Amino acid sequence: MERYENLFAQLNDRREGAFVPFVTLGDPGIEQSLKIIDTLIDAGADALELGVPFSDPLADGPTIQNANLRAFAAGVTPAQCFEMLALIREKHPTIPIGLLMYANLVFNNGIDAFYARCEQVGVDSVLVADVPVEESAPFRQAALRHNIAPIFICPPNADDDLLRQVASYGRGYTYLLSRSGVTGAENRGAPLHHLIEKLKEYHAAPALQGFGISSPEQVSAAVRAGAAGAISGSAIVKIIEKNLASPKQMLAELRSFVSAMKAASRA
Amino acid sequence: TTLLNPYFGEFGGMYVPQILMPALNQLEEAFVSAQKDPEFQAQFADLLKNYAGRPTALTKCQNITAGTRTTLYLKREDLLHGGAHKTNQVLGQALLAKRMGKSEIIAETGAGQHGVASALASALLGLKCRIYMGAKDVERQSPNVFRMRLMGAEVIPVHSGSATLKDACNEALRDWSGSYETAHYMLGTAAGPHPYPTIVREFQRMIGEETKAQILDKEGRLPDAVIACVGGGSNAIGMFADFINDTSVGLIGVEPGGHGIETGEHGAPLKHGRVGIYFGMKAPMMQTADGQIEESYSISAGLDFPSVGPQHAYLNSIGRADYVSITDDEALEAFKTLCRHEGIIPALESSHALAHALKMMREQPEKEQLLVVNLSGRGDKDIFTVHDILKARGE
Ligand SMILES: O=P(O)(O)OCCNS(=O)(=O)c1ccc(OC(F)(F)F)cc1
Ligand SMILES: *Cc1c(COP(=O)(O)O)cnc(C)c1O
Ligand SMILES: [Cl-]
Ligand SMILES: [Cl-]
Ligand SMILES: [Cl-]
Ligand SMILES: [Cl-]
Ligand SMILES: [Cl-]
Ligand SMILES: [Cl-]
Ligand SMILES: [Cl-]
Ligand SMILES: [Cl-]
Ligand SMILES: [Cs+]
Ligand SMILES: [Cs+]
Ligand SMILES: [Cs+]
Ligand SMILES: [Cs+]
Ligand SMILES: [Cs+]
Ligand SMILES: [Cs+]
Repeated sequence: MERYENLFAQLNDRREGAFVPFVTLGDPGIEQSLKIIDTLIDAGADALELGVPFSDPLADGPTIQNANLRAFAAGVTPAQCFEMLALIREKHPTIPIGLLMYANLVFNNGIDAFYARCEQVGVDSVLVADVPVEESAPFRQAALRHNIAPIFICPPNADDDLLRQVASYGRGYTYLLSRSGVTGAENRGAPLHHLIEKLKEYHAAPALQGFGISSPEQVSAAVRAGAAGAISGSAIVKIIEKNLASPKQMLAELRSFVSAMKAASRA
Repeated sequence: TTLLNPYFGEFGGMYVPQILMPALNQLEEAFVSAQKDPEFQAQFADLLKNYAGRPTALTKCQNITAGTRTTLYLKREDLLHGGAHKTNQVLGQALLAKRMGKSEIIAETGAGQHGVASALASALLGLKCRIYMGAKDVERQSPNVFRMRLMGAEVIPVHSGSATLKDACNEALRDWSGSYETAHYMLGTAAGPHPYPTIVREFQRMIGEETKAQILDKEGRLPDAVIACVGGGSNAIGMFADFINDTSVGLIGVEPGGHGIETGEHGAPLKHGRVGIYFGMKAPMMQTADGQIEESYSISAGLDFPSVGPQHAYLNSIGRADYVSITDDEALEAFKTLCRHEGIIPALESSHALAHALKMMREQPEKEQLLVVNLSGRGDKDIFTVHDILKARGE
């Protein structure tokens, strides 16, 4: 499929940025996670980034460390996540769905087979957080064989060689890292228009800015700097954490937040 | 692009977030440069000799082998400053941090020996040291935590995941992912992303180099085999390295068998785990069927790293080195045996290596064999553990 290509073309026609929330699949349980994800979509999410709970999420700050832990407390497994993904796709035909994986979960039962399962359930991209471009070959090859976009990370300090590598190898979108460190709403990061311009020159996949995005102004700023949109994770997951005791209020606050963030992306 | 091969066959690599690749490249370049720098080598040798106390003794253990055709020597890393071999490589890495212009150190620790070793090196060399330690390990390793604090280190409990060593490993990398411009990550074993398996081997290889010179002096030949316990692989690769090209010398690594391999409660990933990708490397590891990282169980807390260095997995694959396991009960008997018959209290880690050597002797007592066991540390730290076991079984 061409779900990201279609999305960005449609957004471009509206001079509009993409807003893309992250959540952990199965946080705080399968049923509530499914309702969370439908809420994010109804409230205006343009695409999703979805985490499979992993024992060792070493690119994630405490907020998302805790999301993984809550899903584990609910007994969530990768197999159940793939069941979730199939159902999400059966409800929602065009929204791009990207996974946030760690390498062991992809390599575990064979890299090719992992990407084949992604294709079967209707996933559009995979970002493997602990696989740098230097190690990417078997992952990106398997992704492309299975019509999955391999998502590459562009650090805010990327030199020309790295930009050319990310531009050539990536598809779907290019992940423009706001800053060094790990995920978290506490630390606000990026001064990225230089990278944005070079990625465009090299015909990279459109850039989405991520890490530390927690406010509408940051979404607006990302689009103004020339990015195609913005990803927000910790800010969304914090609403889950804060509202565990009231699933109704959780959904209401998620809706409000996503609505505001998406509004910031509009022309 | 790297200066050195990041792989040992299929094993190893640099499986870190993209943000950390410049830190690994910087470290590799600094290492390659330092290895060619006689001033660096002189400074390292000076610390090893005058601060840590190298060379360490090679002791012939006659009582233990009486009436057999085994001759057994122990390489006495138990006598190194700090009481374990870990001191060698933390001094080298502290010097690399300084070479790069860094004044801060990050370290992970499980049982606490690496934290203590990192803290002592940092105190000596004027580096500000912070140590991550799973909260469950903090609670159970009060002596080591206090030692680290006495030495001026900051000890930070890690509450995420399983609250143990692997979780501390993660936290160290999370910190470094933001702080690498001013901080060096002082990894504690011959594992993790390149260039750490290479650096740690090279900064531990004096164990085997000394052993070779000492055995030639005393015996006029090479050993039939050198035997070392394998947690993450640093002491074993430090013993093995200088003998790799000596094809007649057996290289035997001993993983913890815990309550028994068949129970699943062990720490022997190289022979009984499954290759995965974690902690920056492709290597055998303890993991669930669906790919979650598991814990290594041993009576010896120091053998709980849930994977193994990639060079060991490679040496096994080509049949250069052989890997075996020793259970908690076998390790305990070896510990008691060495105390009673040689007056040396061995670390329970090291007791796994000794136990395998004792098995080699006892199984075939008329086989002529010249063995060296790497006595990786002293066992003062283990006396409460041992006391508690002997009392519970009614000895
Ligand atoms: O809003 P924040 O600060 O929580 O950031 C959320 C990001 N979630 S994600 O899936 O895009 C994401 C993207 C990349 C990550 O690591 C990597 F860069 F090393 F690959 C980790 C998570
Ligand atoms: C740390 C430790 C070990 C295990 O770590 P390796 O990296 O495998 O050497 C073994 N023995 C002692 C005494 C230790 O302190
Ligand atoms: Cl697409
Ligand atoms: Cl849709
Ligand atoms: Cl899978
Ligand atoms: Cl090379
Ligand atoms: Cl390779
Ligand atoms: Cl002589
Ligand atoms: Cl031999
Ligand atoms: Cl006592
Ligand atoms: Cs595999
Ligand atoms: Cs591209
Ligand atoms: Cs706007
Ligand atoms: Cs000495
Ligand atoms: Cs003898
Ligand atoms: Cs091991």
